[PDB]
Amino acid sequence: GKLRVTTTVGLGQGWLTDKVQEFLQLYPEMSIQLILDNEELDVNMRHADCAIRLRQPQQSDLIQRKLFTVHMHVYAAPSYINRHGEPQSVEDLDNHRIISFGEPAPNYLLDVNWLENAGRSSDNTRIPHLQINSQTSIKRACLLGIGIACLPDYIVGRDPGLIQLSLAADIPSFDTYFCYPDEMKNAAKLKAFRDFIVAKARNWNF
Amino acid sequence: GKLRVTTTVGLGQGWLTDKVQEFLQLYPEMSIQLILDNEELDVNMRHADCAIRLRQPQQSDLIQRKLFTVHMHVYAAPSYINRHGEPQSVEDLDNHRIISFGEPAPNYLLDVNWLENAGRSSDNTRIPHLQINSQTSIKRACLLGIGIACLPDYIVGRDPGLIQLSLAADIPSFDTYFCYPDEMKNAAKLKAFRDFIVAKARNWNF
Repeated sequence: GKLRVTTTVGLGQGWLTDKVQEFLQLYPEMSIQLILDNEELDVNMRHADCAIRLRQPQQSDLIQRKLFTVHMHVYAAPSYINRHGEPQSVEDLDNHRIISFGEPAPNYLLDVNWLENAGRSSDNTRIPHLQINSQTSIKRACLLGIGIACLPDYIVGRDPGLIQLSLAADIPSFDTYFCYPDEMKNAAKLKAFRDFIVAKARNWNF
Repeated sequence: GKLRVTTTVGLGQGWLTDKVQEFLQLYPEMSIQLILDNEELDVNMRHADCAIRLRQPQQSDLIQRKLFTVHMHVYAAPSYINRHGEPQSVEDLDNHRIISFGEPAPNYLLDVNWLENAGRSSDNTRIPHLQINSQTSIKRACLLGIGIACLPDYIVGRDPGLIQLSLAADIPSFDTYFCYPDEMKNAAKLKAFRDFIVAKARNWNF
């Protein structure tokens, strides 16, 4: 039968789709609905059967497990570096083209505009060359050599084709969580998907 | 300066990001914000400066130009066909794994669940093996050989790596439109982007 899984658009497009292929090869009598939303769909309102969240769920009636820690890094394409050079510091970004998410951003999507704010006051941010409210499109724009991007590891992947820039600055990491309502704890379809996702998350050494 | 452009998530990710790279190479003193939303953001409320719509705008105060006609086709990966065979008809889909968008779908996103409904009554739809409310993730799932997908040409592209399936059924085509408020008609930044997008749309023979 059908399991409904909700997560953010970025995590759904960048990581979860490929994991669902691996899952459906193991459980061919299951079907999955991925509901990708940057608004946190209420799992208890039965919009989904489970969720992957980019922050710790605060609802006391959700069973939760930590999955993996996400790191944010700064990237550029070879085709950008070959034309514009490599920035050595956060201050060198003032001479570079930056790509960011823009506003509005979801309140739990941390540091998606980090390149605009890094080393600057909130009233004197960097002017981005491109903004796109889609992490996969920011990766695409970065690969096309439009500019420098700040991206999570689950978007970039193990073989990015991107140079990681060492700007002598740390971007905060955050934890991902699998969560589901107590009503679903005994459903075989949810146990199968939970235990698969927890196993895949532990093996996700980026 | 900054131009804000809104469109659907699918068109933004599948086509417009690559066109914005070409645009920003021509107009390096401009910046772009892409605002990707499947809800039709109101351009007259100044949420954006212009839009690309998948239906004809009904607002009488919007200047509009038809861009291109979009065709929907059915696709499978070589890795799917090599394992499951090729369906020869719409009825053969009953023995196949289908990938669809799911519900809720936006009211202007026509036929994103066509594979569920094709040759069936509304009360006896096909059970999809996978649903994802993201056209780019449906393409990815199709390329991974999860199942058969119905996709627009602007998602698939000229070199899809996908087999187009001839199911002896026509899926309705729809037109795309560029639109902007009359207030913006004289802005140099909007003229540049409009005339570029209109030229790119005419050259988009899929």
